[PDB]
Amino acid sequence: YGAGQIQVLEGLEAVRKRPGMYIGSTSERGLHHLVWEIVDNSIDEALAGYANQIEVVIEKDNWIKVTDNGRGIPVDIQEKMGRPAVEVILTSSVVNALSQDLEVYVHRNETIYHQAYKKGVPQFDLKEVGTTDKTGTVIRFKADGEIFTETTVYNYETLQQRIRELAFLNKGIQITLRDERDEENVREDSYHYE
Ligand SMILES: Cc1[nH]c(C(=O)NC2CCN(c3ncccc3[N+](=O)[O-])CC2)cc1Br
Ligand SMILES: [Mg+2]
Ligand SMILES: [Mg+2]
Repeated sequence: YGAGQIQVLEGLEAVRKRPGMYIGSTSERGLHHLVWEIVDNSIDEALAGYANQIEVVIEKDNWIKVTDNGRGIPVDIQEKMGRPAVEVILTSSVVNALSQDLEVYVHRNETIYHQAYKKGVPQFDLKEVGTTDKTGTVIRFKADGEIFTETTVYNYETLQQRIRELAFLNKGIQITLRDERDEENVREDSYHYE
C-alpha cells in the first residue's frame, strides 16, 4: 500500500521486462547465472567471517537449493519498509523476480523462519515454522520458464567447474554440489581447499 511496497512491485516489473540487462541473457548461461547470484551471497558471508559451508543441490524438476551456515538473513522489522528484513532483501532479488517459485528458510535466533514467493511476490507473511540450534540461510528456487524460454535444465558440469573454482579461489570454504534429479543415481562433488 505504502511508498515502499509500490517501489518493490515496480522493481519486479522492471526486472521481468528486461531480464537480460540484469543477468546477461535468458539463455542457458543466464539460467546458470541465477545460481551464482545466490551463491555469491554465501561466499561474501564466509569472507566476512561468519560462514564456512555452502551446499548447492539440483533437486527434482530442476529446483536449486542453496544452503549456508552463515548468520541467516535478518528477520527484524525494518525502518524503511515496516517489513521483515529478509522479505525486503528477497523482494529486490533478481533471482526471485525471475523464478516462478522461490522459498527461504532462515535459521536464526534458535528459530526457523519461512517465506515463499512467486515471481518475487510474497505468498504469505514470514512465518516461524520450527526451532533450530544452528544459524544459516536456505534458498530454494525454480527458474521461470516464461523468462528462460530456451531451457530450464541445469548442466552438472557447468555448475561443477565454477563451484570447484570458487572453492579454489576462496580457500577454507567447503562447497558441495549434489544432483538429486534422478533419485536412483545421485552424484556429489565436495570441494574444500586448505
Ligand atoms: C544464500 C544466502 N545467504 C545470505 C546471507 O548469508 N546473507 C547475510 C547478509 C548479512 N546478514 C546480516 N547479519 C546480521 C545483521 C545484518 C545483516 N544484514 O545486513 O543482512 C546475515 C546474512 C543471503 C543469501 Br540469498
Ligand atoms: Mg517464537
Ligand atoms: Mg573450512
